[PDB]
Amino acid sequence: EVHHEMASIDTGLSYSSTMTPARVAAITTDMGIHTQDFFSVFPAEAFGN
Amino acid sequence: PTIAHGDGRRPSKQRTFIVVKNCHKHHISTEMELSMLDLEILHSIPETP
Repeated sequence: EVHHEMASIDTGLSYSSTMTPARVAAITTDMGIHTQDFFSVFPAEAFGN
Repeated sequence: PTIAHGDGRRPSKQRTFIVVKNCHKHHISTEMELSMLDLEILHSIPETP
């Protein structure tokens, strides 16, 4: 087992690196018509009869 | 190769695959019908033009 420790120091006084969305390669989930089942996510509560 | 993980999520084990590749042995076969009355003058020796 070979460990390799590495230390990174920031020599700039502020931000120096930038992220951006460039192109949507995919939309993973669909924007479809689902619903959170509240009888599954709040399973303890129920009506009287 | 694999990237050595930096975090302790899982140990970054080595990876080697033992893959077996089966070959494609093909058989090609034509025919060439050749008439025996040419074979008869193949076997005979000629003397006249």
